[PDB]
Amino acid sequence: PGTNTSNQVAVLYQGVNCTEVPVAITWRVYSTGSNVFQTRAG
Amino acid sequence: DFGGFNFSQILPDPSKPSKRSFIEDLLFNKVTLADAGFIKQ
Ligand SMILES: *[C@@H]1O[C@H](CO)[C@@H](O[C@@H]2O[C@H](CO)[C@@H](O[C@@H]3O[C@H](CO)[C@@H](O)[C@H](O)[C@@H]3O)[C@H](O)[C@H]2NC(C)=O)[C@H](O)[C@H]1NC(C)=O
Ligand SMILES: *[C@@H]1O[C@H](CO)[C@@H](O)[C@H](O)[C@H]1NC(C)=O
Ligand SMILES: *[C@@H]1O[C@H](CO)[C@@H](O)[C@H](O)[C@H]1NC(C)=O
Repeated sequence: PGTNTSNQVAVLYQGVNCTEVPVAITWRVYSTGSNVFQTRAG
Repeated sequence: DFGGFNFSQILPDPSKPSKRSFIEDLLFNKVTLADAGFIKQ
């Protein structure tokens, strides 16, 4: 959202399956999970 | 009761998983695409 609204962000890995990012584990702290959501876009 | 006019072939068909009409299904079948790009399924 707007930067002044909040510094919280979400990351989309386009065309990437939610198993490949855990498999790999560039910042990787987001790879921990607890919010992973597989979409048709990535 | 549209005064005797028929719109069944262009109105949605609830039966199918997709709510496309008969003619819309016809068009989608006729046109063939490539490189789906859907999680490479
Ligand atoms: C409005 O839409 C179309 C034409 O305007 C009609 O479609 C077909 O109409 C007849 C009777 O009206 C029926 O045909 C039968 O359909 C069954 C189911 O597919 C099929 O097994 C039979 O062999 C026969 O073909 C049916 O209602 C309908 N479907 C087909 C394939 O013809 C429709 O009936 C019209 N009805 C209304 C309320 O507007
Ligand atoms: C963000 O834009 C301006 C300046 O940052 C600020 O006045 C405004 O209140 C902020 N908008 C929202 C929805 O927080
Ligand atoms: C790839 O993503 C789809 C969901 O879009 C999933 O069904 C499938 O299991 C995944 N394939 C893997 C993890 O190998």
